Amino acid sequence: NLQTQVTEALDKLAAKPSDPALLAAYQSKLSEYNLYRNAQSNTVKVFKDIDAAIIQNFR
Amino acid sequence: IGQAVNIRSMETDIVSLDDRLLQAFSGSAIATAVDKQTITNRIEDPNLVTDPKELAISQEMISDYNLYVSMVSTLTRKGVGAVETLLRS
Amino acid sequence: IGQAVNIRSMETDIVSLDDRLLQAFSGSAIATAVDKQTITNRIEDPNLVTDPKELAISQEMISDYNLYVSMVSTLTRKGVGAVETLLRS
Amino acid sequence: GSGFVAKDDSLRTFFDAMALQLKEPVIVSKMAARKKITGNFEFHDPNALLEKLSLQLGLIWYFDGQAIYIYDASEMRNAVVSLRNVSLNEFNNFLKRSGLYNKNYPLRGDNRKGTFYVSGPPVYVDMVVNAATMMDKQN
Amino acid sequence: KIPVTGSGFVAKDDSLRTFFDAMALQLKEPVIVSKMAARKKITGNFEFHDPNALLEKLSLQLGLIWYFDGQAIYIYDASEMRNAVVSLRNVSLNEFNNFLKRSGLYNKNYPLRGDNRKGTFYVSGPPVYVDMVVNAATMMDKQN
Amino acid sequence: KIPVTGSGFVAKDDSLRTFFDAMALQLKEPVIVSKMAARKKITGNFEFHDPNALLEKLSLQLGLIWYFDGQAIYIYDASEMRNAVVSLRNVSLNEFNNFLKRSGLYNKNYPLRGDNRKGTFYVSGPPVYVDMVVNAATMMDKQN
Amino acid sequence: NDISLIALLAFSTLLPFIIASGTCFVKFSIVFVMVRNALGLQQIPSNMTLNGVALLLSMFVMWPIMHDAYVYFEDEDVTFNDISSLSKHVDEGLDGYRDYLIKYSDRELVQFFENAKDEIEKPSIFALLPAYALSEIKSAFKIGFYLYLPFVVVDLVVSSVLLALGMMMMSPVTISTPIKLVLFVALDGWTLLSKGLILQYMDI
Amino acid sequence: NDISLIALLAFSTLLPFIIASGTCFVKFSIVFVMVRNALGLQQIPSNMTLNGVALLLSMFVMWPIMHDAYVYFEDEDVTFNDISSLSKHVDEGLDGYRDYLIKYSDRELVQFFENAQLKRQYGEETETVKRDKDEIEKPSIFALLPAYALSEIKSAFKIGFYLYLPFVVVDLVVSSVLLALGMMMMSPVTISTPIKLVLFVALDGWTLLSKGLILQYMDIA
Repeated sequence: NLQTQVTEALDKLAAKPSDPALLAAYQSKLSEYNLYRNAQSNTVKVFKDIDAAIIQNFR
Repeated sequence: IGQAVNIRSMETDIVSLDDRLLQAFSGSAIATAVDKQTITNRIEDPNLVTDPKELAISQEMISDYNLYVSMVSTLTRKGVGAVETLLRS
Repeated sequence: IGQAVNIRSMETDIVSLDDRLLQAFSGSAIATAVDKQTITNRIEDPNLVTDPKELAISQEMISDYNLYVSMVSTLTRKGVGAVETLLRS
Repeated sequence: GSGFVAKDDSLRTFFDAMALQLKEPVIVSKMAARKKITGNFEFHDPNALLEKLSLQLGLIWYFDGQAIYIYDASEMRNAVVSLRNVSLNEFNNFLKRSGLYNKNYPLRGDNRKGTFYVSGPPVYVDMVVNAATMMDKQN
Repeated sequence: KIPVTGSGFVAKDDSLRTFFDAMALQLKEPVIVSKMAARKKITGNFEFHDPNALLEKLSLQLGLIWYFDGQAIYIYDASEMRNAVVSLRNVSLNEFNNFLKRSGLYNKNYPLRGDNRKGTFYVSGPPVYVDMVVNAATMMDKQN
Repeated sequence: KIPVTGSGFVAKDDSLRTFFDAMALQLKEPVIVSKMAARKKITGNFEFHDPNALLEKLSLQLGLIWYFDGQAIYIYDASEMRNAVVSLRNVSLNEFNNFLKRSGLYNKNYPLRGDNRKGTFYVSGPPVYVDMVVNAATMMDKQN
Repeated sequence: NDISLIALLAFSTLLPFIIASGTCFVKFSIVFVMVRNALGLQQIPSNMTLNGVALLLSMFVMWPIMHDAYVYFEDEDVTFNDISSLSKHVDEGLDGYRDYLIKYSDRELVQFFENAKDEIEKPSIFALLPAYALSEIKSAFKIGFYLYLPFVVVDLVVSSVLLALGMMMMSPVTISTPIKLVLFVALDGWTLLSKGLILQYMDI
Repeated sequence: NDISLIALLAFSTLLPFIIASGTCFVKFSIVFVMVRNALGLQQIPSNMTLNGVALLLSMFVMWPIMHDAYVYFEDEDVTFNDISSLSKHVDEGLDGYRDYLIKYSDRELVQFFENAQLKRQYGEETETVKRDKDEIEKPSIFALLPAYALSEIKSAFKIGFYLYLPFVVVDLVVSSVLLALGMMMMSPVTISTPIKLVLFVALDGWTLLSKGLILQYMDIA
């Protein structure tokens, strides 16, 4: 449910792009979603490659 | 964008092992045809490939499509290899 | 930080052969199944992925799972090939 | 009077016949079902006969409220476990309030500290380990 | 054609599945017997005057466990009893135990052992009871 | 049909596994004998009336080591004695000997050799005693 | 799941030795060669086309054992919290093979291998697979003597009617081999020994 | 520590040629080809399966020897602190295999290879070693298994002559009763083959020779 409070903080900075506290919280949001998405991308990849290595070994 | 599922998996009697294999082949060729056309319609719609959430979904459907047909390929290869050694004796 | 260890290994004389291999197989399958969850719920928990203190541990466990199952794969392949070289003649 | 006349029974069929005079089912393990017994037995004091037979044949047993698990002596395992934020006294109060306290195999350790030593049947230790490590993460 | 003057079931080397199907009419629910518990055999003249009292005595003599979940009666043998301990985050035991009573699944022969206001409890029983209790207790903390 | 009315166990070529379980009722705990110490054999007429001195005499005549942890009596052979040197970082030896005295796992036959208030010491004995003392001294330093 | 991917591959690469040693293919492939050596033929028909029909014939009565392990192992309860309960579950799967082996193996020989009743516990799978193969080779030898026996008589009777005349320096293999195979095609022995070979294991 | 894995995989690759030479598979394989040859059968019983049945007995005997290697070498204290103690550890690990070679190999055939290797090593001036070494000194692992494999070929041919005898007593009397008649131009092996098969199935040589070979290494009760 992380994408909900991702998609909930962009609109108040869109309606008011000059509050200093909001862009600090918005950047603090977006970099954490940046750290989450590539973590999920990097973690499914090893589970694919090691699953391909067994059939590469046994072929 | 509005989906549907079917819940009945019917059963017809096999009259032989040959009658069994025709169902196992037709049941697997539909799944490998449909999943590749799913990933093509996912790609050819360009609004699906620009969103961050749907991309790991298409990554999952990729890695399952690769692992499925590779697992049926090596297994049928070792199966017919098991036939060849017995026939050579 | 919570740990636990069991110390005395069960050991006796069985002239039966397959059940020792069954215990070896189940002992490897459970230990590789508990850790795939432990790394996955470490990665989907969004608190552990942000901490640099926890991240140093997170890179370790993906390497410990990586080296372990690859070791069993190469040992078994040489094992089933060794019986192959004697029986194929 | 009741009773059982065993002639070369296989120790699984012997303790299954006592599962009516005892009011609970009995689950005998796989390695413990190789010994054999024969003779005339009379069931009128079963909890006094189960301990006397379990010390002469060599067995361990544990009744947890639903069944009576029976192993043999070579399967007893042991462990040591450290708790960070709960002590031994209220974990023993968890076992006394729940009904899993077994006075034959108690917990060895300092009374309000983190470390203790467990030893018993394999259906006992995997419960005490999993219940002890699931209270630190809740606290 | 069928001469016996009474009302009962005669079993000649049955297999515990054709036997319990004969009691599946006096019990108003169908009975499901597992695979490992269908290798034992029974023979003799029986009489089902009240089956819920006959089934308790035979489940202790043969060595068996059974469970009635409102629609069927599952029957296993005693070597298939599985046990597990599971913890809860934000629902207590006294709130979870009222879900079983209000649903109709509170079994007084295999109760839930644990402290009255905690997260952890110890459950043991038939596999259809265990895979119902673990799932229905896990799917109440994701909601809260 | 049974002979002379004293008390005793007649051993006609037993194999040290069927012999110590006969002593396992006079000792009120079960006895677990290892695999290397189950290959020796004994024959004779024995008599148990105090078994903790009989086990002490036979453990020296046959060549054996044993350990009573409060719930069982483990028995190994002399070729299975292991030893280890472990250094304690944040707790002393007297505050570890009070844990062994209060827990009842302290054994006067195999004590701890080391300086009285330091971090390093030396253990030796049966593998169930060494695997307990090493892990119970390492898991206290991670507490402190 | 990942370790089960090893054992699923490990069955498949080991199949042409388990099928070489643990089924009735050894009996079919052995009797189909001595019927050629009974008829006095060497390379006819082959060693390939006799192994092919012996493979399919052994694949009939063996397929339902192989089929039930699929439908048993497709079920959803392979997730168990216990090590030993999964070890029990895989022990509960192989009982289709164990009940097949005990029917055709000798109890005394498997008791010998067990040293180095059977209703409470089944004997181990490695304790009886040679005892099965060593029982099949013996029974195939015993049935091999029987169908060898009538062709000796046609081999003897024409050698005695040639010795009844003066022609003693005459090779009788060029005459008996015509009379050998008409005894096997007027009996139509091919279509009937494959019948009773199927009926020896699978009932009608 | 890392190269201990290299030593493990390099040991793993050379495994089945050790089963080809070092174990007792060489006793079962030879006598099983000999019982095929003595019956006169050429192709049957299809020796790809006869390797398998001969392998399973040898594994069935070799399993307690090889199992102690795992529990000895999966110890967490393999790594020592000195270079000579670490080389001592693999010797006392290999001693359970090595005294097995000592028990079942020949005395003088083992004794010949040390004298043959020393004069290659230093020269002719090395004085010869006699039988009296046996009480204290152990030979190398590479001077044993040649003389082991030759001694086991000697014992397997020793077994193979004996059950070759009761078939050639049949094969001479059939070749004599055919010459008691005037049936000189007749192939006697096609009459000899049934009564050769009966003398093995009525005697049931498989289910007592198979017990005999396990009795030549292990005992019962």
